[PDB]
Amino acid sequence: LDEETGEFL
Amino acid sequence: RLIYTAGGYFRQSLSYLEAYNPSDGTWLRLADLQVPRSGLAGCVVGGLLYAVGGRNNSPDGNTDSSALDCYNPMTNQWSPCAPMSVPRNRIGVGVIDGHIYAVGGSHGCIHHNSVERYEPERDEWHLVAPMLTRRIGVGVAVLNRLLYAVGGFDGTNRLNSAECYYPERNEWRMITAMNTIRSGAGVCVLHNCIYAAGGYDGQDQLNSVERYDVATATWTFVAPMKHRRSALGITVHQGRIYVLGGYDGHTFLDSVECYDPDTDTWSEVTRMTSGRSGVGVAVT
Repeated sequence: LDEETGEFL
Repeated sequence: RLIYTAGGYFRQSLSYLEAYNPSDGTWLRLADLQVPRSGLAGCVVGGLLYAVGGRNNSPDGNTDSSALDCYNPMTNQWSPCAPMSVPRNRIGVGVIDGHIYAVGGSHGCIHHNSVERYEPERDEWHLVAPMLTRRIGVGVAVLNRLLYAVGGFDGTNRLNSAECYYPERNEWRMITAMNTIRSGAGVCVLHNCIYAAGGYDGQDQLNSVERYDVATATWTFVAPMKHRRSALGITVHQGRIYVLGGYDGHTFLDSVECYDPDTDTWSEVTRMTSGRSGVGVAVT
């Protein structure tokens, strides 16, 4: 997960 | 006038268009975006709402977006516009003299310093001068016909730096850096200050909020938000700042807080219908 947006990488 | 929120992310990029209202506290569901998108930015020119950039992060892809799409509240229709020169996920946008500026963002591994400018009357983009710094998750605001690019992420370092664009002159100038490193903050202008709310500093999501006084070239802290958040939406309505959703390191927020400058206080105003990060927000 993107630490900043939460989106799946 | 209402607070429009477009797109965002929860488990996947979203198509939601929803409109909020100070006065009665009502949430309204409107026409879905034609292509889901998160990490976009929103702005209003004329009385038309624009969705710029982002990406469609879905179970079958993760496509960065160069798209520009336009919503007419009179018609409840989304209309596609000419696309940007490059895809821009985690873009920042500001509006000067009816022109839309697209700032930074990413395409795959590429972290853009490029900037381009859209004219609704002619429906077309052009490249202007690039920033001094590659920035994704950049906050953008316009104060006295000057455009500010604030914080963000260059690929390795999250940034507390800010730089200012002079449209008369097509030059970027660094300004005094923020006290706090902030990527994915909410950045807006309230009165004669540039506000930077929340964001992520490389270790923690932030609830702190600071504002830049152009006259003194100084950043000063104001009252912090209740809830730490990055990748939040932000806008000014009726001389008050609203922040919408975001991500706090674990949870996708539906919290909406409102900053009153006269009292220097944040109050939880409402909740979005569902929690999400990376929305585009604008008022019309």
